[PDB]
Amino acid sequence: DTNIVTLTRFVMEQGRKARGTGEMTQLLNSLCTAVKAISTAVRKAGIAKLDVLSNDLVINVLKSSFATCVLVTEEDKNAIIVEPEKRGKYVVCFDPLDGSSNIDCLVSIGTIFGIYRKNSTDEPSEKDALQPGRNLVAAGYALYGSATMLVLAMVNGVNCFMLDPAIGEFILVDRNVKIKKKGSIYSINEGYAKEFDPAITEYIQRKKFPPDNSAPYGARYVGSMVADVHRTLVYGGIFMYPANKKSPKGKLRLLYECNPMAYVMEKAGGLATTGKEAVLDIVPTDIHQRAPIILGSPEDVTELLEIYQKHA
Amino acid sequence: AFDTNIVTLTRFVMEQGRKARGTGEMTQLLNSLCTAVKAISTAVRKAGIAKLDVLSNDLVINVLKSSFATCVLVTEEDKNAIIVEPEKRGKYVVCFDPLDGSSNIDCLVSIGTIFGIYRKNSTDEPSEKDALQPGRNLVAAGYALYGSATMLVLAMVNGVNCFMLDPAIGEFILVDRNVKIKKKGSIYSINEGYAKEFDPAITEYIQRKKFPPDNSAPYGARYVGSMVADVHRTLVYGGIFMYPANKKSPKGKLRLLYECNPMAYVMEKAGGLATTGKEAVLDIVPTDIHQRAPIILGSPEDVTELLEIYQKHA
Amino acid sequence: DTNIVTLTRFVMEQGRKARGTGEMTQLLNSLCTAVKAISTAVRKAGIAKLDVLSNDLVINVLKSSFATCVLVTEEDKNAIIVEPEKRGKYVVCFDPLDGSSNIDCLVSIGTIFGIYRKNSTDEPSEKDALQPGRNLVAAGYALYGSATMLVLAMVNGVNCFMLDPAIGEFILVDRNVKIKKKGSIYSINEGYAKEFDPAITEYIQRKKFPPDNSAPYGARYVGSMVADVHRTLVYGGIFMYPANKKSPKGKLRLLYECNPMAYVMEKAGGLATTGKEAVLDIVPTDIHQRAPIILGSPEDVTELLEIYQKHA
Amino acid sequence: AFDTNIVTLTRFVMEQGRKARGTGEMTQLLNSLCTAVKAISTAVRKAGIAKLDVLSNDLVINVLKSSFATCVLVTEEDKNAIIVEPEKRGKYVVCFDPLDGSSNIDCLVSIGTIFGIYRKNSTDEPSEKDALQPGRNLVAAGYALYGSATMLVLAMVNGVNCFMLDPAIGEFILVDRNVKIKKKGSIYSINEGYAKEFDPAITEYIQRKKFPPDNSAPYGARYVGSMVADVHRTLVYGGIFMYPANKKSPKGKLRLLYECNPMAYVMEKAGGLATTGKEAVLDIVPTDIHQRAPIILGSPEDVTELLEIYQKHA
Ligand SMILES: O=P(O)(O)OC[C@@H]1O[C@H](COP(=O)(O)O)[C@@H](O)[C@@H]1O
Ligand SMILES: O=P(O)(O)OC[C@@H]1O[C@H](COP(=O)(O)O)[C@@H](O)[C@@H]1O
Ligand SMILES: O=P(O)(O)OC[C@@H]1O[C@H](COP(=O)(O)O)[C@@H](O)[C@@H]1O
Ligand SMILES: O=P(O)(O)OC[C@@H]1O[C@H](COP(=O)(O)O)[C@@H](O)[C@@H]1O
Ligand SMILES: [Mg+2]
Ligand SMILES: [Mg+2]
Ligand SMILES: [Mg+2]
Ligand SMILES: [Mg+2]
Repeated sequence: DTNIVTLTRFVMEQGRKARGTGEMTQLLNSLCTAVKAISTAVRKAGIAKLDVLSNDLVINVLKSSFATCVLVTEEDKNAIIVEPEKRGKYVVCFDPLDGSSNIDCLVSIGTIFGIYRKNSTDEPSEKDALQPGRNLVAAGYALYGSATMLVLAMVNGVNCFMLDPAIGEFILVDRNVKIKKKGSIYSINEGYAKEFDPAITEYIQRKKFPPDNSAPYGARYVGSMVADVHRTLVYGGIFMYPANKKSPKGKLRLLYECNPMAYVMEKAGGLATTGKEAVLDIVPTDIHQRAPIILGSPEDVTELLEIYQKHA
Repeated sequence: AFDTNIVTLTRFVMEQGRKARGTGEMTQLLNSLCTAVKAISTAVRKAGIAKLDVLSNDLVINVLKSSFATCVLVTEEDKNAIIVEPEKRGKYVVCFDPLDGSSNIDCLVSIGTIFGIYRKNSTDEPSEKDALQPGRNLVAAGYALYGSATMLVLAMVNGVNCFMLDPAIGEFILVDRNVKIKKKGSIYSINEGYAKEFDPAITEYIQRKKFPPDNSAPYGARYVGSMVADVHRTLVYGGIFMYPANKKSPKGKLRLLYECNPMAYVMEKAGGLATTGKEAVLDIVPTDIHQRAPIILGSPEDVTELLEIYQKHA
Repeated sequence: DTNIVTLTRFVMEQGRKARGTGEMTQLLNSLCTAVKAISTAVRKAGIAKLDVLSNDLVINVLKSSFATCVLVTEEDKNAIIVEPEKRGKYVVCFDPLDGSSNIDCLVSIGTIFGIYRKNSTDEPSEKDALQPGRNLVAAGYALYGSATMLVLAMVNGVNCFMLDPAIGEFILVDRNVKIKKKGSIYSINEGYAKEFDPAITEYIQRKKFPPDNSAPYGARYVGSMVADVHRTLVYGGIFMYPANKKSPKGKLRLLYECNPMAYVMEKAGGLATTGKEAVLDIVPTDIHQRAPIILGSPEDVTELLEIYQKHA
Repeated sequence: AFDTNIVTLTRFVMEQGRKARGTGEMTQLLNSLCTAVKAISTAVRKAGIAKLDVLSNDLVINVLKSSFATCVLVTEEDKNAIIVEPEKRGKYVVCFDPLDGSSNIDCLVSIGTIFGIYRKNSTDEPSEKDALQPGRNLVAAGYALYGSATMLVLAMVNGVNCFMLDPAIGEFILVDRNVKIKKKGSIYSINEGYAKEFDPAITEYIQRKKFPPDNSAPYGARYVGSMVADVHRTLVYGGIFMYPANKKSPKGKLRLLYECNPMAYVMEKAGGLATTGKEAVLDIVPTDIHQRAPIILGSPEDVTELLEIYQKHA
């Protein structure tokens, strides 16, 4: 296409409307180099650990962007502070490859990222990262499956870009993704059925055997959060990884799995809660803390929230 | 970097047929299918920037006819069997589903091409009767998975070998030789949204997986919603995949000739079982080319565990 | 490679040292999208004019960069003035695909570009483009052959970047290309032998039948300027498209063939002359004017210049 | 977009051999060479980010042996002919230059793989004598050009057909069928740096091209410096390519079996001539596998014009 709207062109025209300095546009450009290199890695991870390579890649592209200052990783015990010479205004919380272990089974996987603005005047620190997802200025994920898709939520909307592997560019294919109000699928690991707390268990039963003599929901569960959430966004439904006695505080980490997705969901008109509060309004105390998460089409998450407080 | 001794699928099937006194035909047929799979991998990968199953159908059909190795072809997109024109005939029957789950591309779930090849057992004019052979008589069967990578998994008389598309040279490269499934698995795959209508055998097996009597950890649940996806997962990691019958689909959903039987043959050659609940899928005699069948496949002990539950429920 | 120096990372670190605004870095990034799309086009221009597509591509990526204001093309009669809303500080003179007609024969071909800074305060105009190549702030070419190579000359040096088609990125492979002083090849279309002016003709004879009983020069001539010049830069030699009675003012255009190459050559320690003056010191009056050009390793161009004024 | 009726090289050679009662061998051999060409195209394209001719040699040799279609192989990188082991033998002789002009990669000039395939004419044990056949006895011959695109040009008994690598599906696609060269050309290709030592026949032809007696426009000069480059140019656009002898290379530079003869056979099947100046290259009897020969090929009238100059100079 002769005037292809690339992710660069898209982000660039939006930063220009803020009368900014281009650090966002630098950032997402670097992150895109990481994403292409990792898609290429996963498309041949078989012909002859991987998440370590993936991680050193994302840190390097992000430091060299001259746009970050604190970086928090799935893979790193502490926050990494960008050297003064390369420091810039943003904080990035990211998981470089959620569920790497799934590549043997060829399950679609992805990089999840969340970006905050450091607001304080003192030295870069983990505190800058300990912010509520409600204050993210941008977020999204790149999914490596049949095709590589980068979905990006900013103040203006949720947009989806596809990698064109010929020209090595992410091209804009869906503008202002809005989720369906009510959907027909429920995504959850039912093999934890005995560990679930009452509200979930009533809702599972309500969807399988619908009290209103309507259609039972379809069950789906890829087993990798990006695959499941992306399907929930494009098709509608509910996705849950609730607390259970094995994972009492949930399992997905708040700063780099839950808050990114929750932000993408809510920006598309979806909702995202823990059962007791909005995921995005949780204030983190540890950069690696977990959350219960339930997200998806609005009426569905709500139906569940009623069962939660018709049980409180 | 740049390997000199590359084992491509063509080189490996060639080293099979040659020692068994091949004719050059299996390889002609298979190299044709590989072009079709490459061509479908790419369009799927650019799907959203560019029906795809109709085009796939036409493609798979044209590359197959041109192999000079086919005579009858069955497709899920074609009512009647296609009999290849005389000039291009050869001895095999290829039953195939060109693009499994094509509904799911929008949500970027891995989908696949499934195929079964029979050898014609008659001195006659090709007709769809030649396709109506049971699973046990398959010469080769396999699938192509369009996922984070493109995997072709061929199962033929000695075993199952996985291949992966090297997108640089455009070749399927041998990555796993002589595969064998785990014996006992830890994953069960079934659409529990249909839970209100399952037969009581299934209903107990699922609850046994969830709430184990003998205080084991429950089995995990996984269900991508694309048969190829869930089968490959079942083959590499083990477990059990169940698409049993429910009254709303009274004799199952999955079609016997080009979906159930290819998977059943790939499973059994890896040491798994594939049954409908009553009999081995591979011994059902096909009566209509688009006939349907319930299928349960997976790790031998898990299949068997569900069978004992079926036996005590009859 | 986990910390790949991409053309973006290279240009970005250099603009940062000027305390600039990033328009250069925007520019070369957009130009790179054009170059990848055209390499992809040429790598299948056969499976089933092209230079028209190539041109609309380069103009579009360049306007959307918010970094240009006058664009001069091989293919356009007049200079194109960037709309106010997308205007920026640079001028780009470019040939989107020198020798397109050579793709039938599979001769390596390329995009040549030259960038000036508009220095005046008045409205953008062709005058801003009518500058001497000596004042280019950057220049180079992308070559589409066996591999796609972008060679870029800036105030700091000549560097060569190769496109890695897996990750869709130009990677830095040669830093500070310096040309050889004296080389062993002479590149010229000898089928014009009767049309050549005396100095050339003495020099051709001196290289074939060397008076010092030394080795005769090897002749080479691909027939596409980028192929020939790139070889001259990497291997050393002399390349000439002199004036001849068919082409009395030369044939290559000054603003988008000769001045870019001349600038790349001189920045690598090469020289580039018309026989009477340095190509880069010529002051253009028409944006589509031609020049005689003779460029290559220094001692060789000089040897020829002595024959020119041992004939003046 | 996404074509359903893709004519790949495998499909086209298959439609040749089948009507002529093939054995499945030419196609086995050729599909092997295509993998080698794909693998060499990519490494060349990433050459500067990554000897390449040694690896190419090994690659071409392993893919060829595995075709079950070869018995003797001659390479410019190997002194003696390689005789394929018994298990993998078949009827053909492939003489090949794995990476012509590999010196030139640094300067990013298009280079190529050249190959000739003979059919063994003896009931004997394979030996390099089987390779010492003259050009006229070639069954198929061609080249692969690694340029702005990857072009494979196969010449076989009926004509020459160009194919182009579609980097998406990784297949060589038929783009020009039944090629024929122009009869009179306008380009002569020769390294005039060697001008001090050419034989007087050449010296007049070049001056006739430059300074035409009959007041035509002079011929243009073009010389890439890679034989494949200049040959393909000569085939598609016409003209004459001359690598004659000079005393400093007294019997020419280009080796007869795997460079001169493949080009000579591709030229003649397109209606061009290839001579040394005295005789047609295709009738010289090879005596050493690495023997050399002068070659002049190109458009029939231009070749002939230089020959009349050779006849009146003897
Ligand atoms: O191992 P990661 O990188 O944390 O990702 C795995 C995650 O963990 C979930 C699977 O957990 P269960 O098997 O407990 O459902 C996936 O859906 C998520 O991607
Ligand atoms: O209809 P298709 O193209 O066969 O794809 C969907 C199929 O239907 C199954 C899932 O259906 P449910 O939603 O009934 O589980 C998949 O395993 C199969 O691929
Ligand atoms: O047609 P373009 O795009 O101007 O490019 C052709 C140029 O013209 C030269 C060829 O001219 P001659 O055949 O006169 O040497 C090439 O070297 C140059 O690339
Ligand atoms: O030595 P190679 O690998 O055969 O490559 C260079 C060869 O040598 C010829 C050019 O040599 P000159 O410099 O003598 O013209 C080319 O046509 C041939 O490819
Ligand atoms: Mg994770
Ligand atoms: Mg199907
Ligand atoms: Mg030009
Ligand atoms: Mg050679």
